[PDB]
Amino acid sequence: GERTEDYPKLLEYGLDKKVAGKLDEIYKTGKLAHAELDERALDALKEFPVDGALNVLGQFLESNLEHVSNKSAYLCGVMKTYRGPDEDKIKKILERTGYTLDVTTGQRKYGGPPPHWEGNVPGNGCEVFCGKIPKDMYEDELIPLFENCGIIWDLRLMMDPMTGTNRGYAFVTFTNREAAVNAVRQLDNHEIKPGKCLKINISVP
Amino acid sequence: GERTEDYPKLLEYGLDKKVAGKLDEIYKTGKLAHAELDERALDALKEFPVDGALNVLGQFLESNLEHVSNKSAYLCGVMKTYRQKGPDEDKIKKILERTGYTLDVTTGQRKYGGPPPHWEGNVPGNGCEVFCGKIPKDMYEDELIPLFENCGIIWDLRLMMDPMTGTNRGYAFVTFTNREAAVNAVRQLDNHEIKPGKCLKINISVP
Repeated sequence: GERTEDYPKLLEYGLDKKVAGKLDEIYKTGKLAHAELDERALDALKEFPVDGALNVLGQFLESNLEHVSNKSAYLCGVMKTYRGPDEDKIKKILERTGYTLDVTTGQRKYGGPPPHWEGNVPGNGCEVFCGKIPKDMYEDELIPLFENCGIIWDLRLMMDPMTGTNRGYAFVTFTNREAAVNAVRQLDNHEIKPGKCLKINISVP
Repeated sequence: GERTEDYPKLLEYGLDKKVAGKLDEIYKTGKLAHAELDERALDALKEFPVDGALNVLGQFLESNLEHVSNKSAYLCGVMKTYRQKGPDEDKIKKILERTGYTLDVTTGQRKYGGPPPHWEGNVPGNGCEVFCGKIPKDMYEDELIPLFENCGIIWDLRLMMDPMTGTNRGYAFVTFTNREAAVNAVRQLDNHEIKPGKCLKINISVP
């Protein structure tokens, strides 16, 4: 295909030809729209060393952007840093619970709130910390694990915007305190992977 | 031992002394309070022959009254049945604790959730419900709930009961929070051998 209508706009703005061509490729993919890239974001991109900019746009184009409700703010997140899971397991999980999945540069959030949730959030009394998570793991394996403890209100897997893997920990909020305590009691020191034991702590002792 | 302060109140109401005696004995056990039974239930009891009234009270005494919110309606249910056992409570306690769901027991039904805690908006409805048949008559929701929990999120579960026997009628309805879960339950659990030689019959409520 030919260049998009916004290609010469990028060039006029003073972007390096190579950087402008890469961003335009992103435009034609549909990952991003030119109408949602502010002059601030373009300036930041312009301030990048050329091969730096190419890598950032390269990482953006070659990343799983499914369930990313804000592609623009995501790219900006990638830029600040430089400055996925089994899709069919995920699909089946989201279908059967109806829960939202939202991915940002530093987090993959499952639910929070669940569909049709009434009243206040459970809070931190119903929340547990889950540390020492194997970096290769995602919520497709974490969610079924914690579902046995009770009803997940949310699950937030913290992500490394650079490495692409998780930061090795997550928070899980259940709909009540007893489920949280249940998770601590039964899943602390759980060998989720050969040689890899999780660390589960109640957020509010 | 001595009789409760509600014993003479029963006698004043015109209850046969023998019937009032047995009812007051039920009061003592804590399974029932005089405040719980309303006049409609007592009148129905008074119309009963003494031999009949005594056995209605006997069946009530022997009933699993755990999680029965409406004792009056339960007593009336036994009476209407006459003119014609339970879950592992440690399992139930754990389930109810981790989910926070209500459990309500009537003479003809054991109901889990419906609605769940903190449910806002539209009920899932019949489109998200499955029929579960050929349930072994000795099975209760302590075993049925963990089975259907793997399929999706249970909005409610209604195990139908035989007021005559106190065992189930061999079928239940399960409503999930969406239809994908319901369809999932049908696909994965139809003909599920829940006990050796006993396979469940799961049908979507709305084909």
